[PDB]
Amino acid sequence: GKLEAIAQKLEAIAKKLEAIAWKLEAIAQGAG
Amino acid sequence: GKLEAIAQKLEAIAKKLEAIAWKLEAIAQGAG
Amino acid sequence: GKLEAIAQKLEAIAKKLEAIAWKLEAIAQGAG
Amino acid sequence: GKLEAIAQKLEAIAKKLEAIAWKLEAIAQGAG
Repeated sequence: GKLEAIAQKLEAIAKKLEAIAWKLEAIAQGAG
Repeated sequence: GKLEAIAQKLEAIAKKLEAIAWKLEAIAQGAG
Repeated sequence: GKLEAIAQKLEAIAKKLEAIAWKLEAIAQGAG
Repeated sequence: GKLEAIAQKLEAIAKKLEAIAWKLEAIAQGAG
């Protein structure tokens, strides 16, 4: 049924979290 | 400060979500 | 800077995960 | 089967994200 569709939404959310992680690391690292 | 540490926790959470996604796909796919 | 904005995106993601949790529970519970 | 258990793990993850959101807001707000 919907389980595979739900899984793909979770993967998309995981990618958003990774992007936010990298955003935070960049805020920490500044101009270097 | 703590931003890089927070980022790593978010990456760990992202990996948990990916694992759950694959778990759900496996429930859907059964014995094949 | 952007930290409060990032926080609100994380809260929005948390709400998406809660919605998915309830969706999965509903798939499990069927017509009752 | 496992769907309700998976849902509870997703809810726990959502709560971790909310905690991180509030942590980031606190970093932004400082001593006030």
